[PDB]
Amino acid sequence: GRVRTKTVKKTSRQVIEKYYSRMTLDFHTNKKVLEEVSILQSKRLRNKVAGFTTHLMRRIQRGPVRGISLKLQEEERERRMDFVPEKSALEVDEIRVDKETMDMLAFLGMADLPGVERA
Amino acid sequence: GRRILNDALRTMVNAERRGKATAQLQPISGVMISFLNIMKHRGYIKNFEVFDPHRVGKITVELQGRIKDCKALTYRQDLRATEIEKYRTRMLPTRQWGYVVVTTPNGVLDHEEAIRQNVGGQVLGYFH
Amino acid sequence: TFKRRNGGRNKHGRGHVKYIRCSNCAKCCPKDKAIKRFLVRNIVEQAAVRDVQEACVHDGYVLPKLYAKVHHCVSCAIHAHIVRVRSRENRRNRE
Amino acid sequence: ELEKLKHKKKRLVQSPNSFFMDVKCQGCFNITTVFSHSQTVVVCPGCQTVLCQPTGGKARLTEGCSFRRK
Amino acid sequence: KWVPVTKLGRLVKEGRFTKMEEIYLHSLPVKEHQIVETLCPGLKDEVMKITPVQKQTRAGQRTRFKAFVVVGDSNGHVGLGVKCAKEVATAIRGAIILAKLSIVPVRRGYWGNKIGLPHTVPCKVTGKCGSVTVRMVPAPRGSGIVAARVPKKVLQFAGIDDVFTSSRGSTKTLGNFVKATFDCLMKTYGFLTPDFWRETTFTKAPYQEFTDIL
Amino acid sequence: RALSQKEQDIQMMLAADVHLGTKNCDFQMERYAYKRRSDGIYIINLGKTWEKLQLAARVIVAIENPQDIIVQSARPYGQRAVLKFAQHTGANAIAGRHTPGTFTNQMQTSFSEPRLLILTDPRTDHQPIKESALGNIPTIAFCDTDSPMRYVDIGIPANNKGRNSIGCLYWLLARMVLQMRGTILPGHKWDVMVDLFFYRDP
Amino acid sequence: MQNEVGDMVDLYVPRKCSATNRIITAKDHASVQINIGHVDENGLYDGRFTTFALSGFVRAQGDADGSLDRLWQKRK
RNA sequence: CUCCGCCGGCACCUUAUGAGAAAUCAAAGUCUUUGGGUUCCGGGGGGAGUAUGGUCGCAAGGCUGAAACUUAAAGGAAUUGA
Ligand SMILES: [Mg+2]
Ligand SMILES: [Mg+2]
Ligand SMILES: [Mg+2]
Ligand SMILES: [Mg+2]
Ligand SMILES: [Zn+2]
Repeated sequence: GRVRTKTVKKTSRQVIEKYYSRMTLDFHTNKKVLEEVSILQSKRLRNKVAGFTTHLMRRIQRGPVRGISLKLQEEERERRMDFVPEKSALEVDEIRVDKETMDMLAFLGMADLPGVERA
Repeated sequence: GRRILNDALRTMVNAERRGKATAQLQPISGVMISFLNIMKHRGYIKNFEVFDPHRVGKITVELQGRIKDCKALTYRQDLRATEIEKYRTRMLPTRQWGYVVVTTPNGVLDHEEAIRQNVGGQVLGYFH
Repeated sequence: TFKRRNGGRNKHGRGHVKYIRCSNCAKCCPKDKAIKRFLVRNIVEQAAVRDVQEACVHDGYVLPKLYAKVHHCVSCAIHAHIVRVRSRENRRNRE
Repeated sequence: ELEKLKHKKKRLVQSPNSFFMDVKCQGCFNITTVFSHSQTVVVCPGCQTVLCQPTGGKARLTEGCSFRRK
Repeated sequence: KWVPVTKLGRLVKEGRFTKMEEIYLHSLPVKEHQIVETLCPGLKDEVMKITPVQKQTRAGQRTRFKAFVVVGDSNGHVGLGVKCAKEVATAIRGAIILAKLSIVPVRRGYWGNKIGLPHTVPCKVTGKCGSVTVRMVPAPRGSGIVAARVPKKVLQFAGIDDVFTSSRGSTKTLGNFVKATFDCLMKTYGFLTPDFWRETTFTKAPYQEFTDIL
Repeated sequence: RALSQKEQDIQMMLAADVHLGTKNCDFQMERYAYKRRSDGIYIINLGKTWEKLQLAARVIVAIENPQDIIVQSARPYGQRAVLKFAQHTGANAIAGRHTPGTFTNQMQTSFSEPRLLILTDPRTDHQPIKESALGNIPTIAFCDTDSPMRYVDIGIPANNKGRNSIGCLYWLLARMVLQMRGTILPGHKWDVMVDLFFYRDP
Repeated sequence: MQNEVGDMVDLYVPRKCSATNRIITAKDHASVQINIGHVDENGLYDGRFTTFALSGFVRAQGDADGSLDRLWQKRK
């Protein structure tokens, strides 16, 4: 009977968007982090959201996570986004196809190709 | 049974309404090709093949999408050149376009031709 | 309104289908309309199979199996939950 | 061109699927004309062996009966 | 004020259109109703029927009013709007919004002789909506609009001057009846007339002509 | 002697296995499939594929502002293809889920009036098809031998369910549109290599 | 179209589908207008394009693609 | 037995660009842009497939078959609720 509502979870994700390197695993530390970085109207809601963000830490710190977006992780995912092999891994020097895949080329007039071989 | 000049026109309407480029017709007729001559004269279909190898025949017309409806009035009427005037209003969309094709002793011809030659006959059909 | 395409029975190209008897109420319903399941049950359920392999005199003996093709009418099938009332859309599929 | 798989009477100008074939046997080195869909057993005038067996479609040839379309 | 959200709305706001001929000729979706005031200035709107529809719930039966408004200038643009809402006035407003969005072009024709401005419908046209069907047949000059009060009130907006109306099906259901009338109008530019026979020279779409301002 | 752009590009597609359709076919695009292998899957005339690729490239280039073109791929085999295609052509890719109402709901947060819509698959991306049918939005779709190609203006006959084919085909469109606009001056040299478009899975 | 005076009375002579010749009405939101560019020489483009228009009917059939193709094989 | 194609069957699955009051239908489409040919058959609900007459049948009954009077709805499809 302890499921957190949207006023909790939306706020937890939104605050964890912005303040990552400035908040940590420890519940009480996150409490006092949130004191200076947000204004709420109840200490129990403060505790509630801090206690949701702390296991948001304990999930983020080990694996990726849904929508919430952080520069310190998106930039690295972009750095490993944009790499290539030293040369294109798929090589055209050898292509092994069958009679009708050759009929392709023969109908296109191309009985002779580099790197196309009979199975 | 078969009572063609309907089997041709309904095929043509179906082909046009589906947007097909050419429609072919399994029986032919001197009357059928004389009807298509009226269409082609009045510029509703373009040229066409008449496959006459040996049998009843076969035809292939190419549709230009310029036709909109074409029909046969089987139960072919009697029709005076004094009283087409209330078939043209009864069937054709308006008094400017559309043609009613009536067979007359001068062969197959549309109703505007029938006004000027002043000869009546039997309704073969219409197109507009 | 027509509840089903085929009427609840698969009868095409025929005029008469030989009837059969419900296995529960013995109602005469056509063979192409009766809910027909080929139940193949164990002679005993798996909590009493070790105990019979500990009593078969000749080793390597496998338990026979009850093969029987039970028929039900629609009334008894519904009542015994052989089949269930499905939604207007889910009704159609045959899987 | 599909006009050979297409039906016999639905082609543009309908044409038969059959043909006359000159059959020449092994036992009688003469030539006899037979129809593709024979419908009747036919025997070589000399050797009297059967050339074909009627069937619902093309007639069945006997072993060692070489035939040329014509 | 406006702050338009459709790029058609943007172009209309800088005023690089003049009349709805181009939007019609390019079949663009009109999505903000405040295009059409600035593109059709002489626009007149009248509601005809407020019929109350009733959904019934646990507590009782909850009533809504739906409005059927016809908008249009008497020069070939007419539009039909239907809108269901809790209150009569807001139903009127939403209906008039959708109606000014549903302005469509109606082409006119002559009966036999092409002198004067076009007055009657070009030919025989049939519109169907549910069970009711309406036909407009061309009429000679000065015969008026022979039709029921509803389609006559549609056509007096559409600008049609003379026309013969033949209807089938339940004409009492005013929703379907006026919607069939409107469907029978908005398809009068659906008729391949010999007068259209010359193949069309294309015109740049608004997007690619006013691209640089996007 | 030399090779043609035909030669190199057809080799690239033979290599990335684009010519192989699937077991079925649709009467709409049977005109592209050439013959069947006895195993049962169809194969596509890659010459006709490249003809349609030129068709699509000319349609892309005739767009004044490439910021008004949207390309989509709901198959996770194509997100890395589409964003790399987008950053090169200047288009605007929407990879991942397509929120319904993107093209009609005017005061939706994700609203747009695209000049053109490119899709990796009419089958999977059938929602953008339906919204394009309401928004006057011409469409270029990557049709396989199973593609129900209703509401498709230009359909590239090609395999679009492979680790390599989706990466390859967008790279062809990338190079061809870039040749058309001249950013890579005449000469088969282009400084982007294909294996970038292949999606890099974790 | 033409009044007997010669004046032209009807508005937006509507565009016609290039592939089926039925006319695109003012609310066929399933109608599109393709632009296919022309490539000449070094540079391989200028703002010279051919234009095609398709009604909702042709797209809805699905045969819009074949129409674009078979109308693109016209030469000049 | 595997593959491909023809006809002629019994059907089925997807889609409207169609039709329909809709349910739904690839035939219930090609219908106000109304006309391929032909037979039977309906004209609000009852009274009623009743009375009477005829006719067939061993009989049960079948075929053919009204009126007086009465009535403002009866009915079809789909929606929400209960
Ligand atoms: Mg049978
Ligand atoms: Mg029976
Ligand atoms: Mg009665
Ligand atoms: Mg009911
Ligand atoms: Zn039972």
